Amino acid sequence: SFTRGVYYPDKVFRSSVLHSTQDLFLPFFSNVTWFHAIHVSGTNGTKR
Amino acid sequence: QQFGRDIADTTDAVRDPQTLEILDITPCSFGGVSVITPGTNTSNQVAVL
Ligand SMILES: *[C@@H]1O[C@H](CO)[C@@H](O)[C@H](O)[C@H]1NC(C)=O
Repeated sequence: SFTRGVYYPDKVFRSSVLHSTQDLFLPFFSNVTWFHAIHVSGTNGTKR
Repeated sequence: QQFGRDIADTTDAVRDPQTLEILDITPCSFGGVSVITPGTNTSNQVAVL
């Protein structure tokens, strides 16, 4: 996961300003799972 | 967003909780009081700034 997961941590509006927030965040360039749950593979395919 | 804030983390905009509109908030007029006096030894008339 390259650069995602950033969310507004509060209900306050700000503009033209950089604010530093210490909160639960997804680290940039992190490693997320890649579950498929439907693996259509083979000559005729399947529904794993 | 319920309200707003400024660079110094002080409220600068708020929304009416009943109706959806934006209204900015500023402190009402305040300042220092400066007295212009020529000197008690010279007179007693003064001007306030
Ligand atoms: C709340 O009530 C006022 C008057 O009772 C109304 O004008 C306003 O639209 C209401 N807020 C809503 C519907 O979000």
